Amino acid sequence: QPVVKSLLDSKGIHYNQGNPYNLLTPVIEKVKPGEQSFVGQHAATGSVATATAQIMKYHNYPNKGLKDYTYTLSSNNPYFNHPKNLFAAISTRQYNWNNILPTYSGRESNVQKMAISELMADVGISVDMDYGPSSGSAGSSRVQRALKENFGYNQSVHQINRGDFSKQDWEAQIDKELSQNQPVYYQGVGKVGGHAFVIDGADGRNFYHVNWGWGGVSDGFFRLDALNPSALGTGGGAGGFNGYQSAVVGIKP
Repeated sequence: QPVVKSLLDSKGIHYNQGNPYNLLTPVIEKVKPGEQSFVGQHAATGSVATATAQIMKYHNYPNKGLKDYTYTLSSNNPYFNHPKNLFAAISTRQYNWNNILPTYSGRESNVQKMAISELMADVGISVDMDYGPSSGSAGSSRVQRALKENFGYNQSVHQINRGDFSKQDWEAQIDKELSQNQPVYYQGVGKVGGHAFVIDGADGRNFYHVNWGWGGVSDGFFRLDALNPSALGTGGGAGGFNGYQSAVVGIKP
């Protein structure tokens, strides 16, 4: 296995889901029974969204959105009535990759914050992101689909299922992407949805550079036997976080 440095790091790409990244997510209007009130709360972008958007930042491909998108909020979302239609004017987006900073500290101006915030909203949207205080999306099917549909990434964008591949041929799909310094959108699905993160490097030992969807927890190498989030406690489907493990590889124009 060849060694690969962190592509996201080589681009000072450090994203989040609540910081100025969720400054454009849809606002919550209802409360979940068995939880606190989240109305008026800026929903999150979603790991899946942030995993893709980071790779979207790594390539800053569409300077303008490629195609308008549209999805109806999930009937499981306890944050809005339900027949809620979300719409991203992506086809009419202005992706200023110079304002969509690769790393936000939450103290930058609003202009650059508006940049990444819309990307996450466009991405989280393009991936039917569930928008609540926590944002759960589907993952690859959404990313690999939105990646080429709304952002038009090279057709090389596709989805693979770790559950259906052999660890060896599975890491091959990743390193191959890393061989060309091309990060991978990865995600281990379970009950809450597909938890995603970005692979942007390798250490020569079946280990890749991963950008979990959290702040600074297990950020560093990827996992081969435990593809779960170190900081559990997301939605209400905790427990067993490997129902559908898959990866989106080949994210580039």
